[PDB]
Amino acid sequence: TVAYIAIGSNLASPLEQVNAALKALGDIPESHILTVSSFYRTPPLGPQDQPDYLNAAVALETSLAPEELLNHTQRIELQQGRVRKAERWGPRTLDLDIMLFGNEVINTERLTVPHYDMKNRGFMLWPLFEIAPELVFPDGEMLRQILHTRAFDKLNKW
Ligand SMILES: Nc1ncnc2c1ncn2[C@@H]1O[C@H](COP(=O)(O)OP(=O)(O)OP(=O)(O)O)[C@@H](O)[C@H]1O
Ligand SMILES: C[C@@]1(CCc2ccccc2)Nc2nc(N)[nH]c(=O)c2N=C1CO
Ligand SMILES: [Mg+2]
Ligand SMILES: [Mg+2]
Repeated sequence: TVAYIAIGSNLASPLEQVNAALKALGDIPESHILTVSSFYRTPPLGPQDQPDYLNAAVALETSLAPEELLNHTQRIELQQGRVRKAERWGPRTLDLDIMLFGNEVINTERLTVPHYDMKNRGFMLWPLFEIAPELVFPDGEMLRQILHTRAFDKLNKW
């Protein structure tokens, strides 16, 4: 299956965090990276009192089930010092989100796919568009159309 993963980091040298994450992602069993987007430097969306983010997107081919892939992405986050609390949108060393998993629609307590807010986030959609410009969501909406329609500002590079 082809899964699209979003990467975010705004603490403890984001470039080192993301290069380390790419290596660890390549190490997941039964999986291999297909493509990596450019690295973008984005102002925080949501709480503004935190450093700018390094955001990227990766296409991964995997034969793991969606929740098994999650187990590995959460292990990598933890390995790189991610400590979550119920208070959610603060700074973090590493954030690995599953944006899409094949054409699956998943709605469980652990996993909501497509990512519940990705159509509202330019820092997820632009990097994704760079690696999969003709992508179509499970609901039939085209990625290119969402970007053209919403007029999201373009992103700067890291
Ligand atoms: N598509 C998904 N990718 C990653 N985690 C997900 C996904 N859907 C649901 N989750 C759940 O989200 C929680 C982790 O969210 P996290 O702390 O990293 O939030 P965040 O990424 O900082 O904020 P947001 O989810 O709004 O983008 C975990 O309980 C995980 O099970
Ligand atoms: C912290 C938040 C909050 C996202 C959010 C936006 C609006 C309402 C709720 C949450 N902001 C982010 N900003 C950038 N540039 N990049 C991020 O990766 C990013 N991620 C977020 C949480 O996942
Ligand atoms: Mg996350
Ligand atoms: Mg996130």
